[PDB]
Amino acid sequence: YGDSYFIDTDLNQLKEVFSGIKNSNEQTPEEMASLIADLEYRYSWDCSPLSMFRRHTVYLDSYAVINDLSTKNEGTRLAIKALELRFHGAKVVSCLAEGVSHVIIGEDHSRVADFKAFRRTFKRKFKILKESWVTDSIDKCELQEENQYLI
Amino acid sequence: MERKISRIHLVSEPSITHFLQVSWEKTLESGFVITLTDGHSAWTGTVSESEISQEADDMAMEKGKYVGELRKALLSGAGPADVYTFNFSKESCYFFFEKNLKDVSFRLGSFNLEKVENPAEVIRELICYCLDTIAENQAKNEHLQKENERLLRDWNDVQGRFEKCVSAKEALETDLYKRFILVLNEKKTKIRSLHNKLLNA
Amino acid sequence: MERKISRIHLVSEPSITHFLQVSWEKTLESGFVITLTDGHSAWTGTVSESEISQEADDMAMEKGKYVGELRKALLSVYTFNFSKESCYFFFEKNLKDVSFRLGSFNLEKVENPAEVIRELICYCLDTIAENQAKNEHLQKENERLLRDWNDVQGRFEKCVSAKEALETDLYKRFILVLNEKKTKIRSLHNKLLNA
Repeated sequence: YGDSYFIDTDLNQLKEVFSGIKNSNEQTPEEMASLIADLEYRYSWDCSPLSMFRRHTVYLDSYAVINDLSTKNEGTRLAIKALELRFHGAKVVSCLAEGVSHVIIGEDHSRVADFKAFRRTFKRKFKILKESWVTDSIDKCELQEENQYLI
Repeated sequence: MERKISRIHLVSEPSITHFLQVSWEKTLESGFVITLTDGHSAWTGTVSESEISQEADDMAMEKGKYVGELRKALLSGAGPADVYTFNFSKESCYFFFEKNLKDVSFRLGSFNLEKVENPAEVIRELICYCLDTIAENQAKNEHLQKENERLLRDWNDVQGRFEKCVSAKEALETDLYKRFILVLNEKKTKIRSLHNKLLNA
Repeated sequence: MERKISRIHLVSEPSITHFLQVSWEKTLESGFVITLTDGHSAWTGTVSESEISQEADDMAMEKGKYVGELRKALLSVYTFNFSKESCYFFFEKNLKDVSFRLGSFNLEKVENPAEVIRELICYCLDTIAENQAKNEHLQKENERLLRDWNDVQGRFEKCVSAKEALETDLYKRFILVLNEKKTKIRSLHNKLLNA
């Protein structure tokens, strides 16, 4: 590439080299999000307040129904919660999955009981986090805490 | 549904004046039922196609929307701005409204009403249309204003999140550039040291 | 204040329901006017306290509930029985261990029976101003809000996706050149070992 062999740190050189290096999406945004978080752990870049949920997919109750695609709450902020999750790499699923530990309820937070029931179904239990847990995921541009709300 | 009471003051009796609360029958060319109430009393009636045709022809009108004129006369889909003299002579038990067409107050209606058995029934009809009124032109504000609050809060949320995301994308570009170039130049410095000690090896 | 129709349903005559268009003046015991109608004949009664206020002072004025009693008594609940002939409205209060009387509303009648009806037609007009047209007003409000939200959510999707793609591509190029650097350093370390 355009990168040399015996040069120390700066900023413009990487811009030039990355211009020289290819621009291709070798990996999918979710898989490469996981790899981005892996390299973030490897070089302690996960402390970046920009993307740290990049490893684990995070369920969202972006809908009037749980684990179903039968609806979509328009005029709401639920797909907005999904984008807030995805901004840190928290991959959004409309159906609860066993690979999910963070769960954000819709605008109304009465869906906790079904979430607990699915925690009984889904062995890797997920904490029942309100909407603000993901509104502040970008509002403060920083991941919120699972302990902030119901477990 | 919108049984709009055309508030008309009779030129015969403005004090005990009649209020055209009709229930138009569909396919007005086939006929309809004229119901009229002055509150103190009431006068319902029936209009046949003979009266419909005579009133259509009164305004020198041919092959058109006179049925629409009757629709706008009976229950007044348009307000009182539609200039029909809804003068019912309760003394004559004959209802007639006139459309001022071709510079003449041509007879738009001549409806032979009949005295109601008891005005109380049509008064109950009037006060249930009154509930439909109570749900007609300035209270579903609450409804789409519940929606308005939802959209205001969500739009402000999204505006903040989008601003923070574009700022975060630029910050991610610059900080990733810094981090990656740090890693590469540290590898290059390790290469420098390794080559130097290879020269010593 | 303006005579507002509070429709009431008599237990004696529920068919032709009444309309206690009560223009209460700041109280119900020291000056009020009640215009009662059944929707047909208007007993517009410019009533005084010489007919009801003594009901307070003659029948054990205790200390539990009176204002609410008379307030609910002017709406649709007790045995509302308005006498058409005497223009007098009365009803019986029911409670524990005793059933008192509450209202002796001698609601006078004016010569015009359509007064309350024409007022109820002004009422059909504003009640008619109670759902859809100012729905349309606050609906252009929530529709400009809806378009704002839709555009900003579209650009929110775009900015999140652009951030993700930028991070992805930067990390791809970094991975490639870092593999270059790692291969170089490993080969150089091997050359160190050989020498």
